[PDB]
Amino acid sequence: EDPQLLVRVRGGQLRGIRLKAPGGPVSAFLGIPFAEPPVGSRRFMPPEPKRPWSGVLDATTFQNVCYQYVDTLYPGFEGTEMWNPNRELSEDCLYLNVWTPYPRPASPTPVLIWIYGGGFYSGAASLDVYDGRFLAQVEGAVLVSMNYRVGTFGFLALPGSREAPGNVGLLDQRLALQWVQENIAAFGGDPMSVTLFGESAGAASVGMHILSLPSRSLFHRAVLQSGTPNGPWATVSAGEARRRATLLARLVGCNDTELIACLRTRPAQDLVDHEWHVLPQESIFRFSFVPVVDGDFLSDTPEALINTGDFQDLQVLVGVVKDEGSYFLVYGVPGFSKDNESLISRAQFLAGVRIGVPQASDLAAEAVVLHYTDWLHPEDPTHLRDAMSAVVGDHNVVCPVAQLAGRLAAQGARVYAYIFEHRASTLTWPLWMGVPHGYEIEFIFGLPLDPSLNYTTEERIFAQRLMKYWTNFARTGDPNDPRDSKSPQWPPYTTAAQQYVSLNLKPLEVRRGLRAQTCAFWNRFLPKLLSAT
Amino acid sequence: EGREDPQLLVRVRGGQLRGIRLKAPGGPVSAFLGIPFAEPPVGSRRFMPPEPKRPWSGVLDATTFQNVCYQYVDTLYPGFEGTEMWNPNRELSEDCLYLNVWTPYPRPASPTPVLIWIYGGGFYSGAASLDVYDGRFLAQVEGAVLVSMNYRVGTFGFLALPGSREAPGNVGLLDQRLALQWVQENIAAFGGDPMSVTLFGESAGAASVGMHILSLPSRSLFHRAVLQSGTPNGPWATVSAGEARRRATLLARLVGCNDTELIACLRTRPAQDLVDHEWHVLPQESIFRFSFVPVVDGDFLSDTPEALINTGDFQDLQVLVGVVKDEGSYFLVYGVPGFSKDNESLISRAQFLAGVRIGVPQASDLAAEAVVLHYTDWLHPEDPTHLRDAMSAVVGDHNVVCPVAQLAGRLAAQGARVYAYIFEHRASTLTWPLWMGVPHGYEIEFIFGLPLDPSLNYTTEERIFAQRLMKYWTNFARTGDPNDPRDSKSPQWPPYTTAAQQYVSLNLKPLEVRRGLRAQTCAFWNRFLPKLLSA
Ligand SMILES: CCN1CCN(C2CCN(C(=O)COc3ccc(-c4ccccc4)cc3)CC2)CC1
Ligand SMILES: CCN1CCN(C2CCN(C(=O)COc3ccc(-c4ccccc4)cc3)CC2)CC1
Repeated sequence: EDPQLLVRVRGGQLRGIRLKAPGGPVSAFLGIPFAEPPVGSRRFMPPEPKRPWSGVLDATTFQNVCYQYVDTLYPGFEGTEMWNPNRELSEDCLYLNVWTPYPRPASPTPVLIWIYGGGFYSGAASLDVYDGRFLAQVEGAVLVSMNYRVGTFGFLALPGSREAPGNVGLLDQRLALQWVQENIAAFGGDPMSVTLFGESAGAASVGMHILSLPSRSLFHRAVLQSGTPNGPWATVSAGEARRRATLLARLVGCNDTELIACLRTRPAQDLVDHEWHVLPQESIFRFSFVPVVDGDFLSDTPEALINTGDFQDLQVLVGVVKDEGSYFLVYGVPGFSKDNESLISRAQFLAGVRIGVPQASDLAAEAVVLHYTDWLHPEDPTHLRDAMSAVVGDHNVVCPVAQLAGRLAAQGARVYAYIFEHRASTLTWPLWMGVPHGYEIEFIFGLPLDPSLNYTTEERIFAQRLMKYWTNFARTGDPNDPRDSKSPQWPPYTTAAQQYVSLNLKPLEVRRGLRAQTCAFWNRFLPKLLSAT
Repeated sequence: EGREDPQLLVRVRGGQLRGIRLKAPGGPVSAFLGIPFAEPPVGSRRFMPPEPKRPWSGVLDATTFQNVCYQYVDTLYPGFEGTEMWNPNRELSEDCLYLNVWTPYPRPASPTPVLIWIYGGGFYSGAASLDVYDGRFLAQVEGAVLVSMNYRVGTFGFLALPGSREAPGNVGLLDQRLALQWVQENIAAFGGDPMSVTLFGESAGAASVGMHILSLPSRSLFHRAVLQSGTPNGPWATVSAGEARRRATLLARLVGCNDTELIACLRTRPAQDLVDHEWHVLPQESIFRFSFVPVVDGDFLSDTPEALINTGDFQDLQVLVGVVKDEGSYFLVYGVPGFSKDNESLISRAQFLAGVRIGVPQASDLAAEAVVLHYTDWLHPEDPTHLRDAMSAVVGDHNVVCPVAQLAGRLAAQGARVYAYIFEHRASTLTWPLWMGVPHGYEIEFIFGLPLDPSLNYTTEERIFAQRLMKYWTNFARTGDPNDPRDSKSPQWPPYTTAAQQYVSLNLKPLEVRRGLRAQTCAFWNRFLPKLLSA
């Protein structure tokens, strides 16, 4: 009976488990409930705080994954399976996990809260790549991660209605944040030093907590990895949210009250089965149910809020991987596949752009094609394929990120920017995809320190650097070592110098302008093109 | 006769000529200057097509340059070499349709290739008698026969009331053609080969050449062509009949004037009256825009140049084309606020936006912003030096480089053999400020070989450079290949193809082959922006 593995939170007692990490043991408390199960009548509803419990609750295993669509494009393929649920699915899923060093921290410790991604339709805190044992052991951090409702269960909304107000998936996150404030001190964590970090839909979520005032009192620093609250995919309007909900209802056999009633009486899979068939266009990087501009959680559009927000005492770390768009091409764009080199014609390229940019008018689409064409080699299938990836990557991530970083820096925020350019030696996706969306994560969480995963010895050294950057940023709001000299230093991103760094096997290198001319095209011109048409 | 130089006496279809023996650095040449090739386009013949010169009696003196065609004269920088060198160096008059001939002294044994120069000047100015068009160097050093003609400019050359009898338009181009016909009939008398005639010209002259390529009756008067910093396609080289009709009618009103009655009244006006008003009819505040230019009349030009270059067959055509490095800089000091030759012309972003509207006068607010955003340096969007050099590039790319790029592209794709160059050497003798780099028209003095004249204070390297280019141009006229067959040691100048898009740098250093002429940027101007003005 290890007293290190025993903790009293406000809801009662927990029994953690001692886990072996390469450099030593860590105390893990997995599967802690922070909310009443959002089941039956609580479907589509805001989460309620967990009722106290008797005795000692067993917090030694990962709990269920929020009911969600499971990918099927490449059954058995490791590259896809690493993102699929690794526990049983259930609407009863609102549990969070906690890692601390072993022994428990003597002094109050910085808290890292991970918010996973998955297009707001998938994901789980129990995936191996989110294993928080390495950060807790090496950097002496307290890591926290929560499940939150995805898909219809988390973001289906009939705006203005009482029984489906929307954004409950975000409120799931917010409640887990409140839990950390109220309870993390018992784990040796410092609630006055909470750093949110997430990836993809997770990064966008972190961003929405930045833009929602009630959330702001629950953290001190933020990290957005390859995702933003602004951009074409992270949010929908109230009108469009109301449209998709009513269509899904129709697709399953269903006054707002009475319509949501019928949906509550439907097996979880019946909703998921029709989840993807409510999208207005054929598209990639588009997600049926996502956060909504409701005037509540989001008082206005993210664009509006980032444009007029005071970010005076905020510190943020943002970045992208080298190939943000490649992953999405094999999931809808004809000509692409993980199994060949996906060399495409110029014709396929024009077609894919209508899919990568479902919003674009004919003129706007052609403007994209003409901008991304290599007029020295306009027919070269390699360039066209690599260009199709860039259109998607830049439209959906890089330039949304560049825009956000610009607005934040300009309006008083402290900003550090990176680009991640190392491809894992263990990667199973083809070489033409390069460094796909999501594959910085395993390095930040320090999995290469696990010798069994067959990572190269250089990657282990690389992973330790990144863990240092992230945790130094968590401790201080500055990823730079307060002990290291020549390197050189990671400088703040500013609207003037626009400096960012490259994260790879080679030392930090400072560059300037994050695809500036291309993002000028996406962020300044094309909007004018659909604001006149 | 009796005591004249027997090499300086020559007969042509219209009578006898007395040429003059001229000194060049390397020896003598024969010059026959001021040869009339048309009846004076005066009185009732104003705005009318040229009638061939009626034969004369006796020996016409052909030893000095004749009158310069009536035209506006630059007054922006009085007493400044940079402007004076382009200004008329003879008397202005409507009686101006004469041409000039240089030949080796003595005239050559076998018939020699003929070069015909067509001067530029925005179709509103120019003269074949300018020092920079001196054909004595090409004749002496390369053994070439060099011809240059005066052609009517401004209203006298291009004012059109399309469909009318008394003002059909393009008469300025018909002057050029008549001179080409004159060469076909008479140049043999000078030892020139009428079967090997190469046209070459700059700016509005290069455009003119392109028009002769695209006009059938002219195609039988030459065999090869060179276009320097100009094209018949593009925004300034032509106008619609409707537009020409409007500009003509407006000018009439501005001086106090049924097409017949209107033209008749214009013919009663002093020549200076017309010049004093021709600039006041431009639809906008603009640079690199000229009031009276070739019109698409459906006659000389059966259709728009863009149309004809896109559909025409050019298999049997060989053409040499190119640009200078800073095509647009010259034009900024002539109407973009913030620019001058006497300061560094560092401008603000606001002035850049304003300049774009003047340099792209036919653009919407959207089109204009697209230009600005395309040409902005987003790492330094406020940097005045980058904004200044961007304004030059916008004007340069829109008016010359991308029209030339389009032209080379279409011609190569449709059978033509195309050679492409960029000229990057700034004359050490240049009096324009350094920020202008290599401006519009300052390759010419090197092509004509002026550096070979020791009294002009060029560097020795420039003298070798000039000789090298004279070889390129004359080799091309001689063979349809600027390369020297004898010399394979030197780097070759490859034809421009759609595939490789090869072209050469022309400077003090040896030939360097590059690929794509503003490929990305010209995709913007030639593919995107047109389809933006389709909305
Ligand atoms: C956290 C990092 N993650 C996020 C994204 N990554 C992949 C997974 C799936 N993606 C899609 O766009 C799904 O598209 C579709 C489209 C259609 C259907 C479908 C639905 C019903 C019937 C048939 C097909 C399913 C998925 C993006 C790329 C994996 C790693
Ligand atoms: C053969 C190579 N050439 C071609 C062009 N080069 C210069 C000369 C003048 N340019 C103009 O656009 C004139 O503009 C204007 C605008 C307005 C007025 C004006 C008219 C009436 C009253 C006041 C001003 C005059 C000229 C272009 C750049 C010189 C060498």
